[PDB]
Amino acid sequence: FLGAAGSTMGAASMALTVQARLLLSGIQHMLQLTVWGIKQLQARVLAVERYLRDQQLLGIWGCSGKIICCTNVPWNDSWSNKTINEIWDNMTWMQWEKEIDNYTQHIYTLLEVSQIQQEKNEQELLELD
Amino acid sequence: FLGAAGSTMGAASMALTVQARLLLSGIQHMLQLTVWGIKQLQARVLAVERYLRDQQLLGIWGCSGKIICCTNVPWNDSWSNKTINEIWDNMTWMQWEKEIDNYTQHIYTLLEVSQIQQEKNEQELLELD
Amino acid sequence: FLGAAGSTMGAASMALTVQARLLLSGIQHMLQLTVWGIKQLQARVLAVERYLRDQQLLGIWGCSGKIICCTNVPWNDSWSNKTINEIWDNMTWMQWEKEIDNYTQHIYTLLEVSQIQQEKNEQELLELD
Amino acid sequence: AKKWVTVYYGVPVWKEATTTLFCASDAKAYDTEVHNVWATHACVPTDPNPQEIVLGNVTENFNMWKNNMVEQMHEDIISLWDQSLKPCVKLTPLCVTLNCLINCNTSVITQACPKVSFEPIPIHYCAPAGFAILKCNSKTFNGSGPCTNVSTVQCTHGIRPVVSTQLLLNGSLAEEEIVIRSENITDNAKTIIVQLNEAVEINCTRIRQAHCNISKARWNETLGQIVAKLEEQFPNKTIIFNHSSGGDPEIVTHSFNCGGEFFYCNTTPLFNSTWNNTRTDDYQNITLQCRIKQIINMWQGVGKAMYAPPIRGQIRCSSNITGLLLTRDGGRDQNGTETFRPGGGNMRDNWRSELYKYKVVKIEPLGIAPTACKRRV
Amino acid sequence: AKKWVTVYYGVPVWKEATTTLFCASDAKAYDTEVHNVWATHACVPTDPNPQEIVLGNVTENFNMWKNNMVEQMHEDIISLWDQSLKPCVKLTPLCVTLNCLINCNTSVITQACPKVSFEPIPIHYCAPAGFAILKCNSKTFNGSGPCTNVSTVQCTHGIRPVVSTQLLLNGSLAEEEIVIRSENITDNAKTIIVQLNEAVEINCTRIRQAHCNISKARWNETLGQIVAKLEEQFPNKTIIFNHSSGGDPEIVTHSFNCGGEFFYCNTTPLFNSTWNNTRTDDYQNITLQCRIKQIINMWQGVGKAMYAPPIRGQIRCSSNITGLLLTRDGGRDQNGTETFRPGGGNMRDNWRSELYKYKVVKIEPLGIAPTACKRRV
Amino acid sequence: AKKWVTVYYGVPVWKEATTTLFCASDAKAYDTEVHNVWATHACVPTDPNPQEIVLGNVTENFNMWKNNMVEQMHEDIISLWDQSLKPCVKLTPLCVTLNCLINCNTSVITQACPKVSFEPIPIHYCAPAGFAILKCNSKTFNGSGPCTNVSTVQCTHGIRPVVSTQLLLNGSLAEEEIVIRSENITDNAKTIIVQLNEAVEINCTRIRQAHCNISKARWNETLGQIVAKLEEQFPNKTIIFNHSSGGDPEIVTHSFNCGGEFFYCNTTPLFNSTWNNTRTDDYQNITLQCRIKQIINMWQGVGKAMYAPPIRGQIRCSSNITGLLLTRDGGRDQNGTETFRPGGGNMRDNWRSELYKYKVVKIEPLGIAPTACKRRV
Repeated sequence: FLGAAGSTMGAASMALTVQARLLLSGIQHMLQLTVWGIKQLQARVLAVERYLRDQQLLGIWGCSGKIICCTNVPWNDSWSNKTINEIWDNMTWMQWEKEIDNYTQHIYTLLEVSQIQQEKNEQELLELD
Repeated sequence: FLGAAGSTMGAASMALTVQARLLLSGIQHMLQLTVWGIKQLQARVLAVERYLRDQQLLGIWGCSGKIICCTNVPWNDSWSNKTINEIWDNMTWMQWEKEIDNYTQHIYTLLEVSQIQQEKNEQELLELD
Repeated sequence: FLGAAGSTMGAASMALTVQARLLLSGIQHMLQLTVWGIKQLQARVLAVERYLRDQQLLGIWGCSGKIICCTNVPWNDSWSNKTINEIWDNMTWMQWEKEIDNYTQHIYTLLEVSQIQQEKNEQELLELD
Repeated sequence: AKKWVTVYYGVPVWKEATTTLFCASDAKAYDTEVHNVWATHACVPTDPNPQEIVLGNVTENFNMWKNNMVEQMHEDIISLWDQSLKPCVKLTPLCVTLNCLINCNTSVITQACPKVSFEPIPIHYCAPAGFAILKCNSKTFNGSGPCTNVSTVQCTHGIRPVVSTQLLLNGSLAEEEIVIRSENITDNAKTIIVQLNEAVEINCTRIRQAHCNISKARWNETLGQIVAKLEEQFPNKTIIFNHSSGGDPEIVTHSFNCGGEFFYCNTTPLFNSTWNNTRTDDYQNITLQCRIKQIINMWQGVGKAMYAPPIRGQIRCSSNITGLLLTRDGGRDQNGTETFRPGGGNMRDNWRSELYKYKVVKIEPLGIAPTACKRRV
Repeated sequence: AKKWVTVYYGVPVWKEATTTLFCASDAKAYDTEVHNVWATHACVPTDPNPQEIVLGNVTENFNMWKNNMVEQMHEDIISLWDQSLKPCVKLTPLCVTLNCLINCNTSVITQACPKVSFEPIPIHYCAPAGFAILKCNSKTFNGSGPCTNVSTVQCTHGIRPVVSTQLLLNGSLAEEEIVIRSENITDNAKTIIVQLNEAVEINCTRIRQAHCNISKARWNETLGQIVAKLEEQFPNKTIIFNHSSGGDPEIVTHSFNCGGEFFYCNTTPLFNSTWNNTRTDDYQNITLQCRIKQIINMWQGVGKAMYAPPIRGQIRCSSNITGLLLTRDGGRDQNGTETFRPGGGNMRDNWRSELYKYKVVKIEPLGIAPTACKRRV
Repeated sequence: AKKWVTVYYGVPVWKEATTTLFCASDAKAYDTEVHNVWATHACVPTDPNPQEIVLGNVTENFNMWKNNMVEQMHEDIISLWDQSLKPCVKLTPLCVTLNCLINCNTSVITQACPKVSFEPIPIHYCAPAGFAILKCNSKTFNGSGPCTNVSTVQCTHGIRPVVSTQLLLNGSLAEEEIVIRSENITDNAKTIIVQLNEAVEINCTRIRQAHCNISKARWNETLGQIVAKLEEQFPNKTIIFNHSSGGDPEIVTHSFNCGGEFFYCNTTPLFNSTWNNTRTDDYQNITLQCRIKQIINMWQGVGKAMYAPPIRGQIRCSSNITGLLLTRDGGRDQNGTETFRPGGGNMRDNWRSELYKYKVVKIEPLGIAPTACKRRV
């Protein structure tokens, strides 16, 4: 629901802030039709449930409780060999996801290891303070 | 739930702590009730959705994930011109809100600009460390 | 959602990490079905509301929005006098909770006083800088 | 010291919205009653367990001449009548936009008019999810003044949408005393609502002739209380009653709808007699002559609506009296006299007699405040 | 090293509460049965599909004689009996507060007595949204001893509110063998419950006479098995049975109902046989005389009551016996023997033999424990 | 600068799922129709108000020959037929696992045969909560080629499960022009489908004889348009039709169902005309012989089926023709010719002409991207 497909990455990123500002500013029945009300309420409840569960489980990489995080894993060149502007002004999200679909399993392990290392170092410092 | 209408800000804040501590300290029928059940559940679902949406949207101001927040924006002397103690000991929330109605628009822009200021300063600090 | 009773603390805690990793890696009709559907919906709504309320109420001790937190109150040996290994190798959650039910209330007061002292010290430093 | 800005979340606040509500009136769905049929078709069973809550030492400004909740029940009952009392022909003119002799031709509609019963039943309005209604409890309330006891609810009390003039049908009574309400006195142009704490009975029965009953023995007490209360507002004046000054036949003379019949009863011999600190009427069963009719100026817009003629006979109507509409006569020639004549004519005014206790409210939780906090940075 | 306190969330823990429960029965809405009418007015259709999660090797302490669920059913059945079989004359004592021969008088009322049928119906109990029900599955359960194979449920199985004495009527059978429950043996004060494994048949049929018939070929084996179970506790002494020792006419003899037909059947020719390792009873039909009654003593308090005249004729009842309640006799004069007599009468006991496998709980998630992590400050 | 990995949220993404979709039919539940009975037992009323979102500049690769929805509706229809037309004798074989005389014997089955009415009813297919259905809007769609003007919905339009071969009965029409579809031309192995843009009337009426009539004035134009569209793929050769090449009676000649009667009809006087850019057919009513049957070859497997004798008489059927199935005959012996014979029989083929648009998708929010920022440690 963050945006409409087809629009580039940068456009959606720019427009989401304005959407948030707008949303915060606050500016013939068949008696068997009752089933459809439940069919809609169940979908809404499941959506909320999944959102909460995913937000909670996103904490392994240390990016819990946020929608845009950042990590400490350097970006190689053998993965995309692409620059900022071309990625953020072209290559609709689906195409970019397809492009790097091969390495989408190694990066998870790399990020998890980096998070473990950061936590261990932070606890070692905590031993000091 | 933050406070019962009528009480002063100081009294409401004082009672909130005790209420939270106490709460978290571990101390006929007819066939046509179906419609009212849906009419009731809808309101609760909508309220939960709105609360979560606002909580997530508060990320722009940097207070996201929190309710009691204070910014680093100095309080100008052209808005209220009153002592803190008198305000916090009288003039319950409704009157206080109606007092600052005229100027409250600009404070939002000031808060946004200050948040962007701190964010950018953090990015430049990133370069050295 | 942290596990199922009957299992050792350490085993369940470890299995939680593997479950989260796996989940995040992406690897007869009748007219009287209307009532029980509403019954099912109500329980989920109530559970969501209670979870949100408790998550918000955990803010007194500085552990807002975190399933696992850390504190700085030394563990007095007069409470249980046990080694950290026997705690997590045996004594499933219920037995440990039963063992330490006498001193539970005092712990909350100690944590509240420690949090208030920490906040006051931070405000003193703020006055310093 | 130094002041800083800060934001608090969850602060209660009162505001005004323009939402819409849904009818929910006790229905039966098996009988031939038109009100029950309308409720079962488009309404919901009434709330089984409504809750009323009491606020603290709150103080707001309930209003009566600026509320919008009347504009919903008006347009709901107007729709109900178009489906309940189907006329043989519902004549309503319709003009043509011509600058100026403007074009204005009569308009007619077609519909079948079989005899149908009609017995009003209450309707419980309720606001949708997300808003609330507020009602005070002051026994006087002063009209448009801030009360001190406030409660928040969702569904109002049972209200009969019965229509009438110069006398209210079944309706709630006051608590301790007969009260008088008005919007802006001293203009002899805003109707005065007088609410009674005692019910004055009436029974009118009978084919263009019928007789209504008024027990003077019980009406004199209410009249005396009302006149004594009126004396307080203008003690220096001498209160004199009289009859209507003329106008539409539906306003000058009392009217009612009973058993598919449009009764027009002439109640002149009840408001002409003058009054003073002592009684001057007489010293029982005052006979109110009444004539059945088939002519009405549609209160829901200028037009006509004539139904099938009446049944052979055996018609009874036993009613209570718990309210009244009375206006006052003013002028530069007022020589120590206060003329009191019957009022009514705009059913909106009557509908303001049951909605002045309720106001629609929404909540905005965000708030700002100054404090000596300094976010780390 | 250095331990520190830390708070976790979501830890699994249980407790006990005292919440309410709503009826859940499969009504009919068309028949004249009072139970069906009451369920339709206030009850819910049965669940279409239940679910049961089988937990791991967890343990719990199910105490049976201190459970709180019984009182709910006991005080819910009383209302049902107050809407099905209305008494013609209800006489109860009434006293006045006077310290002492205190003021005490009898107040009598009346009610309509339209003859109506009566047939018990199964009923399900379900907990509200926020609580859970446990259940054990061990084959013995020792009475009030911990089990090992526990699982969670949401609604209890079918229950029959049949009320009787000295012989528990239609009810669920045991798992593999007859089981004996007793709060604390050797005190000759607490009633002893016995549950069988093979349901026995009985046929009672009828102006003021009726006969009951039983199947000896199965009852002999059932009694032999029961005595074999008993002898384990009492190996040295000799088991013996005897007829009731007196009291009210509702405890010295079997009593039950069939559609407005209150039978008080004598049961003396069933507990006279002295018993040992071998049988001494007989060597096809055992006959029990039965006499209807019209003036009874209420079971929900103190006071006599009367009912309408009996029905014409052709009254029959076929029933299944599953359990048996007994009393006991102690004494220092006992010469190596144990006499057992029929019992019952306290409806709490009559319903403590059907909810021994349930318990209500609510989940407490917060928890604390020591670890080796420390905060940064 | 320096690229650093990061994890985003809320990105739009789609995938493909294999969930289970439920039926949706505006059934009646009061008549004797078997389709009505099945809809009433397991289907729910339609959406009171559909909502369609028109997505913007997207491009997704649609494929129809490899869809998965058909594999489910084809298994639902077979279940539907097990409630309407039960067989008097259901003779099917079954073999025994033996490597190689492999055991293979015929099995017999029989039940009651009560004659019942039969008429197809529209059925809607919807997706559960958590999935969506994309539908295309291009006027041609190229068969299995990507299109742009896509929209998102939750349910399909009305679908009639009518069964037939060699001719498509009542069904939806094309947008603006007749189109041809095939998985891979130039292989004389896959059936060619054709969809028209204007239906052609057909009327069949009749003890063992009946006739069918089709308007020639429209059929000649339909063939002209079809051939004109067809020449494009094969410009030089000459297109000629020809009757079936032989096989089972259910495929050599038209076969369909109507009023519990299994009509078989020859179709020779429609494909004997060799076609060129000009006309060579003729120059009212096209008579078509038909004879009912009782021993038919099933389409749900292998084995004969027999039903009860036919109805007394006076059976009529009126239908529209919208689609067509045509096969091809290729080889190296071809000398500037192309013979197109009528075929069909694969119910999947007959049903892919209705679900060639919709595609079931699931939404994936997660995403990883390299950004220019760096974490604060």
